[PDB]
Amino acid sequence: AEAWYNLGNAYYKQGDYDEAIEYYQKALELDPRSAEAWYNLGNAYYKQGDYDEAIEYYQKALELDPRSAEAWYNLGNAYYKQGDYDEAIEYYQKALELDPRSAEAWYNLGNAYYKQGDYDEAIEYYQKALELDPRS
Ligand SMILES: [Ca+2]
Ligand SMILES: [Ca+2]
Ligand SMILES: [Ca+2]
Ligand SMILES: [Ca+2]
Ligand SMILES: [Cl-]
Repeated sequence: AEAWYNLGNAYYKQGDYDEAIEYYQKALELDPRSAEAWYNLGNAYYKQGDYDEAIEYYQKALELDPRSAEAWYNLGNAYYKQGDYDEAIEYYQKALELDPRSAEAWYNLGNAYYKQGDYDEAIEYYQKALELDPRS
C-alpha cells in the first residue's frame, strides 16, 4: 500500500491528479483503513474540480480520523466551491475548534458569510484572520 500511495503522490505533485486517483485507489484496495489515502484521493478530486467526489472521500477520511484541522478545512472548501455555504461554515467552525490559529479557516469563514450577504460577520472573521496574518 506504501509504494502505491507514494506513486500516487509523485503524480499528484506534478499536477497529474487523474493518474494519482488510479494509484490511491490501488493503495485503498490493499489498506481501506488508510485515512491518508482517502484524504489524498479527496484532494485529487478537489484538484479535478469534482467537489462532490472530494466531499465523499474527505467524509471517509474524517470518519477514520477526526483530528486534522486541515481535513475539516478542506471539507469546508469543497462545500464552499459547490455553493453550500451553510455546510462550509459548519466545517470551518470544526477546523477552528481544533486550530484557533488557522488564519486560512478564519478567512474562508469570512468569505462564506460574505457570500450569504452577511458582511457584519464577514468583517468579524476577516479581522480575526488579520490578527494572525496582518500581511494578508
Ligand atoms: Ca504489503
Ligand atoms: Ca511533470
Ligand atoms: Ca516528465
Ligand atoms: Ca492526466
Ligand atoms: Cl497528509
